[PDB]
Amino acid sequence: GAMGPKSKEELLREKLSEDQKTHLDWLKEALGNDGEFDKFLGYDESKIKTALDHIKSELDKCNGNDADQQKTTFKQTVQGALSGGIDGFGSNNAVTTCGNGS
Repeated sequence: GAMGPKSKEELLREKLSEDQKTHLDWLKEALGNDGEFDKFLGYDESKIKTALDHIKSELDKCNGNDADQQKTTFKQTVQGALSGGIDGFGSNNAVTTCGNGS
């Protein structure tokens, strides 16, 4: 966790939707490290909001018995999705196999 005053996560928080605020915390939990989540906060808002909204979409695609688990596993997927950038982040690398399970 970060120490001090409100950080980028808090300053971007205001401009984001209540949805996106929730997924910020979710993403942070995923990444674990503040330094990694900071990297996400330093992206274009036009990319950040879409990234968060996409995460929301996949997470919304998982509501059932093992949803809790897949929501947790998705954290690991997103980490390795934003690892090379937020530019190519979408249904081409980050997806929930919850409603698309094969």
